[PDB]
Amino acid sequence: WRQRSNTQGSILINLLLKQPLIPGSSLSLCHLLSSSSSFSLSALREAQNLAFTGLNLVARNECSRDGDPAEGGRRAFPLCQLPGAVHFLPLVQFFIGLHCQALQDLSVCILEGFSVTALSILQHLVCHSGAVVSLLLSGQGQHPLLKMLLHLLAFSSAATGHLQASVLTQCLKVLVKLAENTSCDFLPRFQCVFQVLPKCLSPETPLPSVLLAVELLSLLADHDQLAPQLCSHSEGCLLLLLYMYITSRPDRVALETQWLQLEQEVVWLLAKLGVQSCQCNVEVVRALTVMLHRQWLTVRRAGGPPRTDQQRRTVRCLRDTVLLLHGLSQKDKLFMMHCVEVLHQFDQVMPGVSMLIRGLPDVTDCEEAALDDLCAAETDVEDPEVECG
Amino acid sequence: WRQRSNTQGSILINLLLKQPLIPGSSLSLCHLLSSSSESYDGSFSLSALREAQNLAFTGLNLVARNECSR
Amino acid sequence: SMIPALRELGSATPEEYNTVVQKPRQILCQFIDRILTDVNLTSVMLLDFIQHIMKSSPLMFVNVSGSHEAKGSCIEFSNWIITRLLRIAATPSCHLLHKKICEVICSLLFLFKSKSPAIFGVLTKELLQLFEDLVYLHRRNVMGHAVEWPVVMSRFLSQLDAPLQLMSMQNLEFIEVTLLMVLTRIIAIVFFRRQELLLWQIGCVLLEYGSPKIKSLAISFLTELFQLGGLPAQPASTFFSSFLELLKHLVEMDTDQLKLYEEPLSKLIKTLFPFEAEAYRNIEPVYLNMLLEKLCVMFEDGVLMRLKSDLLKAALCHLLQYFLKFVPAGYESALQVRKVYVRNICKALLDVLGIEVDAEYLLGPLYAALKMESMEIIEEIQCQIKHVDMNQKSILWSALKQKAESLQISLEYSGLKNPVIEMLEGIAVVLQLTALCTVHCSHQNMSVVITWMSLDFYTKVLKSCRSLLESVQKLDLEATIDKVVKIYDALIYMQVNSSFEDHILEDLCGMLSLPWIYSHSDDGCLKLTTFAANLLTLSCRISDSYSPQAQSRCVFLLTLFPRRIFLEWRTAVYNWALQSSHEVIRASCVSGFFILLQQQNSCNRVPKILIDKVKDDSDIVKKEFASILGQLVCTLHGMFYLTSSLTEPFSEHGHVDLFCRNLKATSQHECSSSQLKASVCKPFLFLLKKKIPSPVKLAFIDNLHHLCKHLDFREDETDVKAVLGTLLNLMEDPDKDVRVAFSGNIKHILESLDSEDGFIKELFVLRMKEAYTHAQISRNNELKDTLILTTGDIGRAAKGDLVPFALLHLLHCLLSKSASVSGAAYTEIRALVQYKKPICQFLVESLHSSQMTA
Repeated sequence: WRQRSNTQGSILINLLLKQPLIPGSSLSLCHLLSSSSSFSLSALREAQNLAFTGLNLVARNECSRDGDPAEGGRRAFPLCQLPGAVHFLPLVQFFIGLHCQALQDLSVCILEGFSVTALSILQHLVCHSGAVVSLLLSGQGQHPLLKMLLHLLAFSSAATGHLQASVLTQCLKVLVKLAENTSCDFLPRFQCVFQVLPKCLSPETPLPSVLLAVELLSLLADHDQLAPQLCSHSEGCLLLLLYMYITSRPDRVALETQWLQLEQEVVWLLAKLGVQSCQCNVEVVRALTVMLHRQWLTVRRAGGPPRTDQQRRTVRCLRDTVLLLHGLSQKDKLFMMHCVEVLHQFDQVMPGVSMLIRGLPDVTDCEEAALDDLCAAETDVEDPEVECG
Repeated sequence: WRQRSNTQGSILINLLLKQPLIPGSSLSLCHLLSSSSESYDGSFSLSALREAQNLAFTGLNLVARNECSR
Repeated sequence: SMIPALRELGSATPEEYNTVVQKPRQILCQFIDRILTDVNLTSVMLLDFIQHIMKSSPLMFVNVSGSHEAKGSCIEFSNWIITRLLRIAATPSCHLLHKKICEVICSLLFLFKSKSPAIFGVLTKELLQLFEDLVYLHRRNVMGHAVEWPVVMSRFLSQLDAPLQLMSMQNLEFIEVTLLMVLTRIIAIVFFRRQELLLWQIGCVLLEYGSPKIKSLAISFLTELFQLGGLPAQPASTFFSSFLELLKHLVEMDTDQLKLYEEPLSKLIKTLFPFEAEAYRNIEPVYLNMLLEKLCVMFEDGVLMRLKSDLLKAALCHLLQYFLKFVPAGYESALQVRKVYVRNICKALLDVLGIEVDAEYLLGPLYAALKMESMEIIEEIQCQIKHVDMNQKSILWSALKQKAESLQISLEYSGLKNPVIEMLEGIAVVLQLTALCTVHCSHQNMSVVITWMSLDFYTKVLKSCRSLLESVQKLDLEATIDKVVKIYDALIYMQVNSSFEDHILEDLCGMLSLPWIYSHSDDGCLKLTTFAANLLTLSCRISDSYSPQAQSRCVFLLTLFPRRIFLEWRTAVYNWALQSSHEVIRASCVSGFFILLQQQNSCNRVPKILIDKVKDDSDIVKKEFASILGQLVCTLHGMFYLTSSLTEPFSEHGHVDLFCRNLKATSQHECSSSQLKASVCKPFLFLLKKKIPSPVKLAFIDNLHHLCKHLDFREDETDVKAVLGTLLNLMEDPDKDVRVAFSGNIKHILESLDSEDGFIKELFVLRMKEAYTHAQISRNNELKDTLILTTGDIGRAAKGDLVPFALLHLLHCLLSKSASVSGAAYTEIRALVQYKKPICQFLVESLHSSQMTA
């Protein structure tokens, strides 16, 4: 390790100095750092100077040097401390607060655009920067930028308009990344963001934001306390809303591949909840069977192997959804009654995905057994032959 | 010799970075790289300024990444 | 074994299940102690017995109820078994036993995840922690910290027990390799979007350090991880740096090391840079720029020349292509910087072009860059049809022209320079790229036309072809023939674009017929042929050089020959092709006669001679004839004007050569008249095999999709009966995929039918009835599913009465309410968007059947 990964010690110093991380709008993190135009608007330039000092330090700062041995902790890929990166955060707070202030008001759309660019800057900072994550975790006047992300997310959750919509997505990216770098302990602190999430779960909410949200909900669910949060209300899980978004396919604009991505994400979430150590449950099985049905139909029609990447993802999600179904089946019989209303679509899809799985080298003994448990569909009601044709 | 060279390259990035390039001078390097463009204009299109600006951004990231040959 | 103990395992209460397991668990622990306890490749018998017990007594390994106590006890016992397995694995000598141990342990873990998802999660967390500790030990060894070669490294410790031995740093690498194999097996179960970072960390660290072969296995694990869930940004920087380091190292690698890392290295190159669109977004922009920079360095290094593995050179070319085509300029880096790095890569590519083992590797990327320059020229035209020379237009193109003129000049200059097979291969790659650009470069091909090589350069190339016709002592005669074939195919594509010269066309036909000329010299067209006269002597030599597959390529090129020139020589060449002495020769003969026949005369049904050869030529020949038949039907009476697709060689069909072979010709007015002929369909049906042509049958359905649109629909009831028989056979085929393809084409056919003829509709309903009756006779769910898909395709058609008939079939399934069938009707209305009213009538039918029941 002669190279010592000095650039890895760099917190994407290039990623900071690039075109807008959000596509379009020419946010220009440099233009923001240098911009002439929340509170204490005067001395926004002093914050800018703090950020320039931070950029110089990040360029010169290699905490992740010679493999980042000083870096230590349970989290994987512990980002270099990059204490200089932290100085960037006051500036981000400035524009983020500008957007928050617009939200507080019941005109400046471009003002929100800089705010989105700043959300992106915070996104890059949470990534590859340990100090930023530690600070945001340490924080009630705790982690004021964290509260600003929460309040912004909320303002978008309702009456977002087109401007807030993208802000929802980017702030979700940040909230999730800050969580991933964070430890389990931090997750108790983000449970409040767990309070903000339901509005994003709504059917009106776009598909991308809710995909980021499913990933976030899982990362939180890693923590036990967030796990009880996974279904804070017995009558209606946030997972209940997630199943509804999965079935409803409400966002037409989303491409089918994006739906697939949300599908595998929810498969992962159902799995993570699967390892612990409602109206939401029966609905879960209904949604799982319909999703498996759509994917398995897509696979079935095609005799050709899944050469393209998305079909490969499709076969994989077919396998894993098979596993989730097998687990739900083993845990209880309630699935079958819950299965009843879509039971026909289920028993139709399951044999077909089962055989497509059967025709695989990669098969687990586990997944084959998961099918074996189920995959008992006669597929013949057996009526008289006369007058059917 | 690259590591000392890498320090030199980071130094180049920092000089590119400094908040005032000339003391008392409002404009800063990032201000140039991304600019309002308020205002040779006949020689230079605002789009021409924009493409050169992109070349500059790529260059700044490259210089930061680079190690000096020395 | 304690089979009564196994039975008691079932008999024992879930509460006493732990005690029941302890009894046979005792014998199993003793057996492990016999072999597992000692360090040491019977023991294979032990691991197989372990797997057999896992299959036989799933409860024994993990209590079904668990009870929250027996489950923990099983976790401990499995942890002890894993400890023994790791004790076996750590040693390099016993590593082979560990892999089968890998199989047994992984299977039992899958079994626990099935039965005990939570206990399996705990065990997997312990395994991941053990992996993290092994990676930490490797990092301490490599960084230079205390090696700590002996360590307990205890993980998944069990009180009941054994001790977890630590291997010496290298054997610890081996134990880590076994753990990596297990993790690769279990990747899908593990990934939770949180442990994902841990898996990425284990992989990235393993890439940074460890054995080059261990590094390769780690690359494979990282590839599997990248396919599922992408690459997280935090992992991304380190993985990209390791990939750059591996690219730099590729030159300085052992040939055995290169063999070890090639397949995984290529898999990573492909998955990380998928030729498919939208791959660019996945990798970070700066990371992609770094990939471009490392590629520039490799090109400066001449890694193509240094590389001793073709697949690795192939992957480097794949990266070049991904950067050329699938990565948008101005995303990975600024435009001008991309152009500069690409210019450098192209210069290195030409340097490799000078002397080449295989042209195809250099072919693709140069093709994409020429296409990019062609788009640039088109934009030049878009803004203020006068031809601009390609070589003058593009520095790379003029450079290629210089390299080609140099190769030809050297071949002319020296006999030893004349004997440079690689130089000829390079000239050939130049010619093929020239032909592909001439096909696709022109913006009007996409006003000004750019020819990288001028027709006079083509003529100097013709003189070079004559020099190649000069005997090479027969040492490389066959390979020289193959290279001449590639050059001839390039000239043939240029001709299909437009005949280079009529005497050039004659010389081309002569060179094409050269291999068989000695046998064909006593031919009516041949003796007359001027090329034949001078040719006969070399053909005396050429015949030996000619080979069966090369001869088939020659026959294909000859069919390519334009009809205007040497048409009778072409007919004789086809007749010799009718001979089909070589099976691949027979296939190329079919491919070529496909073009030759209609050009010759009497536009009409497929030649009876070709039909007979198709009757029984080969299974592969059957498939090729099926693929041809679709176009042959359109061109039976059509002028069949040659049509050249651009055919960008991203995945060139077959060899990059025979690209002229993969061409399509269409008549302008043939579309005007479908001119359906049943007997013509009858010969295709005679070609079709119920089971023998089954993939050929699928290809035949694929072509039928195109053929159907050109269907007259004026056939007599007998001929329409014949087409319906073809459709019913399409349904009957055993392959379920065959039937699904049949319905897919049936959609286009129903569109094709001039109208949903009431008699035609009745015949379709009758075919469906015969099928459903054969299904009930079969009592086969699979045939039922095939018929259900057929009804679904009919509904997707929703054509005239056929729409009511398909609604009736959906009602048939629904009244059948077959568990598979159910909801397919719901899709049926979806495929739909009076039929429903027939549905109510069928419901009345259901009421009558119920009354029959009671």
